[PDB]
Amino acid sequence: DYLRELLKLELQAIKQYREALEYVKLPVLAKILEDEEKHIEWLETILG
Amino acid sequence: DYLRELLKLELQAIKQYREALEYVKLPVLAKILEDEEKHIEWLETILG
Ligand SMILES: [Mn+2]
Ligand SMILES: [Mn+2]
Ligand SMILES: [Mn+2]
Repeated sequence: DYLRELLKLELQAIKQYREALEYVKLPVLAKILEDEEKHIEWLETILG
Repeated sequence: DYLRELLKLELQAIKQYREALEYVKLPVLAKILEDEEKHIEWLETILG
């Protein structure tokens, strides 16, 4: 369950960073989004 | 305000990931934690 909570937080965050990126095109937001996409891939892998 | 909000989501993730690491000790969690700490630094730069 702690694992599903983490995936929920990453999906939660990916949605907000996308909205931020839409509002202002600061490249560092895209860079963070690439990291978060990796985090989601890793948590999905831990969940099998 | 929207940036402060992303910063808070990173603080929340750092707390949860640290707790998860404390319990299952998977290396990949430590990698994610390193990234989130970087995200915090980047956002703090943008902010005050
Ligand atoms: Mn929003
Ligand atoms: Mn993350
Ligand atoms: Mn992050």
